[PDB]
Amino acid sequence: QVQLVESGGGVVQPGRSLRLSCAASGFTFNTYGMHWVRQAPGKGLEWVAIIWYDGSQKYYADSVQGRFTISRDNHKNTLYLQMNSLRAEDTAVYFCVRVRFSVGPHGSAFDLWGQGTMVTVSSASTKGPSVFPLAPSGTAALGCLVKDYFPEPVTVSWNSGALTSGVHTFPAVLQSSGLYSLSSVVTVPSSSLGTQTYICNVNHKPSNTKVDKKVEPK
Amino acid sequence: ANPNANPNA
Amino acid sequence: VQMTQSPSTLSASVGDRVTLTCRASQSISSWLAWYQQKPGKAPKLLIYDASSLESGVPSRFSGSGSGTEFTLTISSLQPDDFATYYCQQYNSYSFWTFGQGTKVEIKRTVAAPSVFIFPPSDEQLKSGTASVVCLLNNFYPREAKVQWKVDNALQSGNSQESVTEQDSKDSTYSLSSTLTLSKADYEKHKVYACEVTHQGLSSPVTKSFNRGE
Repeated sequence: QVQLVESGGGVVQPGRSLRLSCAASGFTFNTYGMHWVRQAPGKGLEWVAIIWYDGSQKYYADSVQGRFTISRDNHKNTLYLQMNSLRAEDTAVYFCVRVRFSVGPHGSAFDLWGQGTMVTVSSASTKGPSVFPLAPSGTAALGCLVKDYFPEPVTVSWNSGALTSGVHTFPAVLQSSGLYSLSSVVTVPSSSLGTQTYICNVNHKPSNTKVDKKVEPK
Repeated sequence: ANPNANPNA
Repeated sequence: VQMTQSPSTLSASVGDRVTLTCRASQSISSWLAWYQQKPGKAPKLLIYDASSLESGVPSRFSGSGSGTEFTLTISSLQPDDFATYYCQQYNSYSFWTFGQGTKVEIKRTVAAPSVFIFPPSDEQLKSGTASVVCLLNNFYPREAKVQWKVDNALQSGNSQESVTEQDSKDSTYSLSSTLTLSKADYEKHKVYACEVTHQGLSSPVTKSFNRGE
């Protein structure tokens, strides 16, 4: 157990602030420079901030300067990221990252990464999805449209987990309303359409919405 | 190396 | 310093020798690291100082290069090496920047998609909106064109698409394209059509329906 564990993520409204924590364990935390690195949905990695092992030097990306403060409590083995004036382009997974130990004048690569905590900067309000059927017409396709929910995630299963093969539960797409939507589809033998029932089990924990929708052929 | 100088102890 | 990686994607088979390329916009000496990342998890350090193998990393990974040109080689691709690979500089006075990444995916035989179209359900229409969903099931490779036609006229900007990761069993992709209109706009027009082109298909495949039918 040499690990880093971030916490403090969630939904934040634009202009508001948020403090991320990173709990380090299994190594001598106060001898390591530490970083935060972020990754927006569907994109690559972006460096955010560095703090010296003793807190005596700090540097930040231009994109976050004057809004983000990095700090550390070496006696509690925690790293912090204080983010103010959060905007839509701060929406990302945030990783706390340890620099690989080096002797010499130069710093090194990133050798230890936490699991990441998601920060979503949106003014949308929590909302359970509407679940609509995708009715089928030797293979037939059917599915469920899971539309207009916030925030992520939703889980979708078929027939209480007894139907898994042929299931494609697509990643959510962010609509211009600021709400998410996705479809879950499955292919089945068309001979099974009148004889087997097909129910999609949708669960949206952030809003306590749980839907079982029967998908019937037209 | 300023920001890229060794940050460890 | 800006880092650029090529190709953005590449299709390889287990046992292939694969080389990924990374270029710095100005010299970074040998202050360059390679990372592996799979969906939903953190990056894993593979190579630092452009050529040094990180402690736990198997020997089929290696790296070389200095100045502005760098390469990551996997001597023999293995099933758990399919992932996105990032290079990253930490040159003196240069802060820390990453390449945009190279995704390594599983090569398999071409599979033309099966295509299904779905009119908006009665329930959705009752609620004020119309979504038309077009499904492309279990095709390879990823590249596909899905064009929506309404009243036999070509649309753009009113649809979005979503793609699965490579299927664990048969290495295919599946894709959805969703055309969203208001109830009123949808009831104005008559024919809704999904026209799919894919290199496995000798000619485009159109799935269409007539509103009401």
